Amino acid sequence: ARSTNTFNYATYHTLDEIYDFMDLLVAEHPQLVSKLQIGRSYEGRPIYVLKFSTGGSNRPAIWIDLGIHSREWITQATGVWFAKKFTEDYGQDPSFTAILDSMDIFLEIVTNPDGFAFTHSQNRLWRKTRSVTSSSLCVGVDANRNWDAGFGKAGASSSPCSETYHGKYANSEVEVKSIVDFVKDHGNFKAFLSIHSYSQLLLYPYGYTTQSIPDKTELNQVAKSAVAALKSLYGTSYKYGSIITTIYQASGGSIDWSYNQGIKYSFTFELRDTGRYGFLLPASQIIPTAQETWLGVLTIMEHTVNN
Ligand SMILES: [Zn+2]
Repeated sequence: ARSTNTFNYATYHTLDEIYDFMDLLVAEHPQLVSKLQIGRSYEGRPIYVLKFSTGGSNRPAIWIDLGIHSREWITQATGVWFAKKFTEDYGQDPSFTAILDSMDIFLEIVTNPDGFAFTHSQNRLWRKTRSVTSSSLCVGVDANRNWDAGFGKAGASSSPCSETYHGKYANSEVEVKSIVDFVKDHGNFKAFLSIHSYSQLLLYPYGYTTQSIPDKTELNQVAKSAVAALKSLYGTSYKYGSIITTIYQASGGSIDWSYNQGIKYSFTFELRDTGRYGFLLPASQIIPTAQETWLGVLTIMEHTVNN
């Protein structure tokens, strides 16, 4: 509450708490972090990304987004813990220090703020945005099916009332377009990771097409290494592979889009658990989850700096 050191990372928080946390962090490490506003949600809430950088101009960057599906609380929670961790580990962990001395990291903790607020206010299991319209009383779009990557193809629904509704057109949701314009405008992203829950999977493209990506052998080996690291702390077992062979066909996904933009290291994580608690993972699992996920992400970042 008064400092990032007194914030309670072992519990779930509301939107205002997370937004205040951002300002506290910026206030404590002004030389390392900054808060940028890249848009406003459908209901007018600011959409914030924290930029972590030791300098330079347009250094190659890493994008990390959490919370695009609002009910996946473990992700925003992990997001806050990563933010703090970056500031703690810089100058202490040689590997992480190396990364930040040459690359910037952009972290979007609450990608879909309107749905997150709704999960606190009215329906804890809501996952879509809260955009509305005309030919329906149904609200919202599955923001992870609204990207311009196989948009509208099989693996998304065209019914507005569906939980997997893709939206009227690619990028119709301001929460997605805001990320699209910012990444396009920056043009120097090297890695793009989107964090979700649950299932314990580490996936790479594609989900909209059976076509294999050209960098399959490399991403697969990176995935295997990342999974090996993450398991190292608590024994948590992940499976990895391309989206479509691992799960099923899914269209309009963020990582299919990022990869098609030339961002080679595009991965999606589906965090704990495997169904015992599902979306309502206990607060007592937050820190362990965060800690082990960090080892998996740090592994991908290292490969990134080096390649
Ligand atoms: Zn999700």
